[PDB]
Amino acid sequence: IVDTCSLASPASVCRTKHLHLRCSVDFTRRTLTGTAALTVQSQEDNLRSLVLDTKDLTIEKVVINGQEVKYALGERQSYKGSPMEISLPIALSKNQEIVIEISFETSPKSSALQWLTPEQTSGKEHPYLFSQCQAIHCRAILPCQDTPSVKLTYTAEVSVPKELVALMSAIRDGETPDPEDPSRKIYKFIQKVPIPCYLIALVVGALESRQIGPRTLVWSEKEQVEKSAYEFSETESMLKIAEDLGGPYVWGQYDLLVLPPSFPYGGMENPCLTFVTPTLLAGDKSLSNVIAHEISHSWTGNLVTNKTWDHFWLNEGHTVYLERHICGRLFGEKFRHFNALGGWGELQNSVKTFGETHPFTKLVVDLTDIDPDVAYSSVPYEKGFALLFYLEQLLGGPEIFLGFLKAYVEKFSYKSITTDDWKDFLYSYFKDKVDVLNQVDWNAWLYSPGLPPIKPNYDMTLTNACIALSQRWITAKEDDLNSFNATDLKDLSSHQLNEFLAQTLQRAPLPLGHIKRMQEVYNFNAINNSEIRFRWLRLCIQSKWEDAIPLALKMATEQGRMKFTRPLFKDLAAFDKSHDQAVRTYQEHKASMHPVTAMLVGKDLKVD
Ligand SMILES: Nc1nc(-c2ccc(Cc3ccccc3)cc2)cs1
Ligand SMILES: O=C(CCC(=O)N1CCC[C@H]1C(=O)O)[C@@H]1CCCN1
Ligand SMILES: [Yb+3]
Ligand SMILES: [Yb+3]
Ligand SMILES: [Zn+2]
Repeated sequence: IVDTCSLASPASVCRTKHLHLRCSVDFTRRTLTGTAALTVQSQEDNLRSLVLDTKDLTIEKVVINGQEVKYALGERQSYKGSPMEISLPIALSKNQEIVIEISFETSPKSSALQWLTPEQTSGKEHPYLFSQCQAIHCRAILPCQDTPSVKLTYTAEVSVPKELVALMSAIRDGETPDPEDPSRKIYKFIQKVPIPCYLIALVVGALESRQIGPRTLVWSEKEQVEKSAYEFSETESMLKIAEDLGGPYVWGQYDLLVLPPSFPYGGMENPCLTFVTPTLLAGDKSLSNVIAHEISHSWTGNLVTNKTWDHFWLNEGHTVYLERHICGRLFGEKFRHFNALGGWGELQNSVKTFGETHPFTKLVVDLTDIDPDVAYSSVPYEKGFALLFYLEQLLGGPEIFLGFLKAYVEKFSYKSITTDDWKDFLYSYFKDKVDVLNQVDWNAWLYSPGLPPIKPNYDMTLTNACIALSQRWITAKEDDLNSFNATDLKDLSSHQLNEFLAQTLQRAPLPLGHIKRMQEVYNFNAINNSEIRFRWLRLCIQSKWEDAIPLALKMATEQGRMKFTRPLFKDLAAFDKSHDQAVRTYQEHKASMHPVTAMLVGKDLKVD
């Protein structure tokens, strides 16, 4: 097993046990400056040097046992960054530990970070910083073994402008004035559970908090706090169900932080402090599956971890599985099946997009010379979910399968594993059903591109109305348009309306008169739910309605969640009437976008 995304010494050579980070956030220079003290344990006899990951870091010195030591930065290897070799002052025996203190400064163009000016924030008076380390961006903040095969604890002390607040993926451990500068404050943090370094996270801004359950505060700028608190009020209930399914929650606190609109993801499962998009703020709790997902990662991903990024489906497929069980416990089994079948839809769309032979449609991927950000998609989520949901049905149902899941989490808690570790444990647990397991086409499911070789069984109860209405619009001729009316939607939930649009978007384009009639009768232009609006606006642009152009450009640029921004820009580039405006809008906004999203939209548009 090789981590082909890391340049560092592997876990077979040495392992980081602990990080003590001391740093200062400088908004004038857009740099984090500090010292990273790594406690490293040798796994070999006679260890005399090691190699760390870095990306666009300035190294001031390396100190061991109170003296400076020699080190060298290797040449840059594109998105992997530059290997940093450190010469140890004394040779280590196996299991010996030493502390290496590295003084460093980040680049303003750090791939991990977005720096926001006051005008980019809600409140308009203070700047803002946030990090996004997954997959391999920790190395763009601090030198490390930037591989999920290594887990460490951490403590940190962060100096900020005293008007601001810092938070991390860790338990808050107090705040004091910075004794070396009275315009600044030092915020302290402790992470006592070992974690892969991708889970390190930092935010600095004008943040306020509100308590929403016994172990949860929501944090955001003042303007978003009230709405956040209502939107995520199911959090404690979801935590209780997740503890039922996965075992104890070991992390102490489960806080939420609602980021600025440019956050690239729906959520990031940073331990103690999940980060979420403000595009979840629909006003009705309807997008709370994203919370159920991130909660679930407190078991699958954060406790049991993929050993390399080629086995990312372990993290994500299992988390989707748990997510859908949480939402199933809250709203019913028929709803679990509705969401499962929607996810198969998403998988169809991914596979169609990539093409059925594309190597990024395999469940287990080979990321040798591939930037993980470029590979990222819903495939590991939904092909991974599909595998588990197939297996559930093959092995005697959800209760039985959930017994496996809990046992799996107990077995591999605090470790990092591969697909073969998972499959061996599946065969062991289900030793009395090996004959059923040997019916699975494991080679196709794990290692072949395209749609999986078997589709699970799905209850259709809540899906049927969606399909029916979609088919009415698809088969409608001009003389049928008058028959449609706002009453068509009266018995559809918001999740059903979203699925009606998803079904219809799969058949897009529709005739432009159909799309005009849909606005006339349903007033989808008025709906602010981000999922619904995204789909509706894709429908409109693919169906070549020029009126939708400014609406889609607005949604593409006023938020940055990659799931919405990337396909809106690609649709707008594909419509000749909006093509030049899409490229120009991207160019104008690029410097103020998140660095990952900017890179990806530029790739998508063939721009730069
Ligand atoms: N089609 C498939 N893709 C993957 C996969 C996709 C992306 C990654 C890397 C990654 C993981 C998480 C955030 C950004 C990048 C690793 C694996 C796994 S199965
Ligand atoms: O799984 C999650 C969150 C999932 C996420 O943000 N998704 C899923 C596909 C679309 C995107 C989104 O919801 O915007 C993170 C990504 C880094 C690792 N865990
Ligand atoms: Yb020795
Ligand atoms: Yb007709
Ligand atoms: Zn996830």
